[PDB]
Amino acid sequence: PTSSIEIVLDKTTASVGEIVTASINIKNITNFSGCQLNMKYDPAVLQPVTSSGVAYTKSTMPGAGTILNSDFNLRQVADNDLEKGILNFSKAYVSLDDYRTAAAPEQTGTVAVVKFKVLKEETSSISFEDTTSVPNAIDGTVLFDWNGDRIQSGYSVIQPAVINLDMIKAS
Ligand SMILES: [Cl-]
Ligand SMILES: [Cl-]
Ligand SMILES: [Cl-]
Repeated sequence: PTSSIEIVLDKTTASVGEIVTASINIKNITNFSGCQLNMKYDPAVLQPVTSSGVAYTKSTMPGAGTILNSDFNLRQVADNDLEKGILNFSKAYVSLDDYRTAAAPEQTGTVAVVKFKVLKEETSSISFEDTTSVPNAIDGTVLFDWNGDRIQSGYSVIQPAVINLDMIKAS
């Protein structure tokens, strides 16, 4: 019965050069159809890379998750500031009439994945953040329902995800 979006890492600790996979997971978001998210990371410490290993550019979209994967004319766009460590992206179904008719809303799952290469062994956070670009954000998140309306209330935003609180580093 708790509704949430969370940044979930596959690793708590990661050595230099390792990949840390950040899964953006929703739970119990009624009639979910899409989102706009604004993620922040420290670009001295982590570098976003595709599932093929290639560095994100200013336009690279996060990787696919386990939901938002159906042929409802998905619209995906990203704008990333790699110097500041900001990933702003939107992923949403457009063919909403058809999605509603299928009557099987994607309320729980991984909306997207962002992989990060560890540049430096330092405790660091992957967060969602409010931004002047997204006046409707709730802690950097905008969730949509299958009528195309924002889901304006009733969910937690569980973030930041922290890597390397503990480190394998002799000291
Ligand atoms: Cl679907
Ligand atoms: Cl909102
Ligand atoms: Cl929202």
